[PDB]
Amino acid sequence: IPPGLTELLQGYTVEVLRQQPPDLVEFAVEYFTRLREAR
Amino acid sequence: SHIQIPPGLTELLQGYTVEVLRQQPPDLVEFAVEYFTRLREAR
Amino acid sequence: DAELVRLSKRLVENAVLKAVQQYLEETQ
Repeated sequence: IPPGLTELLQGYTVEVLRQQPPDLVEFAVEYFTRLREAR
Repeated sequence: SHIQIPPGLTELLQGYTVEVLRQQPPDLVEFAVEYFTRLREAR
Repeated sequence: DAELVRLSKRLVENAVLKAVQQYLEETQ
């Protein structure tokens, strides 16, 4: 089991709960893109 | 105090999670962008 | 590969379960 997996999956889901996006797949691209660029 | 998540979410992540385990990518966050991009692009 | 699909199912189930718990305990 890769380190950082559970945290990752949870973070996404929490943002889906906060923002209620219409397209989950496309919101995923954006959420994970923001995560990679956030450093 | 009850909420819920849309349908598709858990299966969406299951699919991502499955491929992570199979391929064992070095960078999980960028693998996600790639994995999910394909989904978006597949139509 | 069958055990891989079952494992991923749990991890997700766990992550979502905690994501719900977090959002409820974050709003109130």
